[PDB]
Order: sequence, then structure tokens, then C-alpha cells
Amino acid sequence: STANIKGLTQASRNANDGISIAQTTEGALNEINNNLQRVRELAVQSANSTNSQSDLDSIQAEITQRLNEIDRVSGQTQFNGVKVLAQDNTLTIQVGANDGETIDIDLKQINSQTLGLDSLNVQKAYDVKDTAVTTKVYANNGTTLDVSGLDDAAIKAATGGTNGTASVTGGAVKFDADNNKYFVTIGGFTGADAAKNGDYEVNVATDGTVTLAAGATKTTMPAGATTKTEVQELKDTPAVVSADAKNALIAGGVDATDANGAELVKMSYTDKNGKTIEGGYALKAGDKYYAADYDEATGAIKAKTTSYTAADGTTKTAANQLGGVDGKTEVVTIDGKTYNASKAAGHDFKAQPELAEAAAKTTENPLQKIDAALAQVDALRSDLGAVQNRFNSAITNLGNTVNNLS
Repeated sequence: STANIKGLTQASRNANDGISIAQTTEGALNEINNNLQRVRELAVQSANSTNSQSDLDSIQAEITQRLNEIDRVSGQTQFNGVKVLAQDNTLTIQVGANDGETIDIDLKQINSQTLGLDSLNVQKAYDVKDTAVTTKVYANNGTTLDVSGLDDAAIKAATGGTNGTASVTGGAVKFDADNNKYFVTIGGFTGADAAKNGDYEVNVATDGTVTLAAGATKTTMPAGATTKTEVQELKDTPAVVSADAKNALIAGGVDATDANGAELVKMSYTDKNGKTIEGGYALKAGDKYYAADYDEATGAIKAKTTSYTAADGTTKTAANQLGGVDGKTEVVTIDGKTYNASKAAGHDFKAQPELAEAAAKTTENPLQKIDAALAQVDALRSDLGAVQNRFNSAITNLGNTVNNLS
């Protein structure tokens, strides 16, 4: 009789834990349901051709936030340490005084993947274009600097000296990039004209022709000066892609030949109506675009890459390609599968072989899919409510049995 009384009484405390498990799980499933209803409403809103890709991009961002919130609740909700929505798990609770007098609680893994929505996407592809990044650098042209005319008579005519035989020292000319100027050193004057020996600015015709202007007077050769033998002229030069940028791409799985011929570009994205907006910078290798940072002031280029632990256990990196459904999403390709860069970061494919792949296209019949998920959640909520009634009825029956024994 004592065994029974103490056993039934403890069995009743056990039943209360079943009820707690059930309420903790229901609470969380209620929150998941709220997030799913918002997702459904957002899908209805996206099914409107008046929406621009910018609009859809905004709706998608919010859908992704809701889905992530669902994965948060699913992964962290707990009762005495049990992650009730994290795995399929049949919990058995003894509700009688003897072995086997139990009620099972069938917990199920409920997350965006098991609900069939981790690839849910309402975006549309942008028309992707690019513009080569250049710089302005002074170069030449076969137009040599002709200073043969600036002879003794010409130098005398411009400076007013008469003593000695003056000449362009070394027949050399110096160039200042800062102001597209030219300079020469004059020597040879003697007597009181010796003071005219020094440096003078000269004018270069849109031809070799170098000349000294009347009234000319020696100045100070501008620092930064440098000898040029042909006419200087500014022409666009493709931004230089560094070895470490190329090597970062290769380390990141980009083909060696393609990476070696990488080109810095500025992205552009045009929508279905024809409107175009500028994107960020990227390294175009082969026919693919890999996101990159670019310091206009320095020319320093930094290839964006994602680090992670491969299935073989080692640490590797993947180049962040511009792709995904919209065409401007940072994705990575690892061992036969494509993932969103942000999701693969820090991931351990050895410890967790499974990671959701990036959406490859716009979702077809999204509402049918969101509705299926809502039905899965309602089905689990119903079952939990019924098992809650079974625990409650057990508590009632245990209470009476104990009453009569005592």
C-alpha cells in the first residue's frame, strides 16, 4: 500500500512534466505559426506584377528574417534542456507506479528545412552588366620632343643674351606631371650673360616642337621633375590587379587561367522596366564575377572570400561569386553545391554535412508550399493538445486512487 501511494504520487509529479513539455512546445509553435502567417501575407503581396525588383528585394529580405527567426526558435527552445523542436524524439514518461505504465510524447524537428521553405524566394533576376575600372596615367606617343630649333639664336632671341654660345644642356627636356609642364637647362652664356645659365619653362606644340617664349627668365626646376623624350599625354589604364588578389581567387577555387586574367570592374544592375543602378566592385574572371573591395586612392584590391571547415576536416576559403536568384547575391560553390556566402561562413561541413543550398530560382506556387508548412505546424499543435489531455486525465485518476488508499 505504501509502495502504491508513494509511487502514484510520484507518477503524478511525472505527469506534470509531460504537461510542461507540451506547453513549452505549443508556446514555441505558436510563435512559429505567427512567423509563417507573416510569410504567407508577404508571398501574397509579392504576387503583384506592379512590384519592381527593388520591391521584391525588400519583401525577400523580410521573408528571410522570418525564416531565420523560425530557425532560432526551433534550435533554442527548451524545457529542462530538451530542445523540443530540434529533433524527432519520442519522450516516454511513466505515469503509473509500475514499469511500462507510460504515455509517449512524439516531438518532431520543425524548422525551415523540414517545413520545406529554406529555398522560398520571390525575387527575380537583374540584367547584369559591368564597366571596366580605369585610371588616368601620362604616357607618350611616337611624337618625340623636337628641341633642335631652340638653338643659340633662338635662346638669345628669347632671353636677350649675346655673350657666348648658349644651348639646351644635353638637349634634354624635363616633365612635371602635376601641371603638364616642360623644362630645360640652358648653358653656355658667358660674361654678364652667365647669369642666364639655368632652368627655363618651355612650350611644346601639339607636335615635337619645343620653344622658349619671349621675355623668358630662369626659374627653379620643379621637384618631381623627370626627363621625358616624347610628348606626354594622359590615357586610361586598366586598374592593376595584384598578385595577392589573383592568388586569393585561386585559393578560393577559381580557375587558374581565368583568375590570372582577372579584370577589375564596376557592376551595374538593370531591372525589368529598364532602370539601372550601379553595384559594387568585382573581379571578372572568365565569365564570372567575384565580389571585391577597392581603394580608389591606393588601387589596393581585396577579393572577398568565405572561410569554413571542409568535409575532409581542413580549413579552406571560397571566393564570393555574384549570383543567386537576383544576380547580385554573394554565393560560394563548395564540393558540388552552391550556398549563400553569409550562411557558409564558419560552417563545418565535417560536423554538419547538411547546410541549406542557395535558392536557384524564383519559387513556383509559393502559397501552396507555405500552406503545406502551416498544416504541418497545426497538426503537431493538435497532437500535443491531445497528449496534454491524456496527462491531465492520468493526474485525475491518480489523485482518486491515492485518495481511496489513504
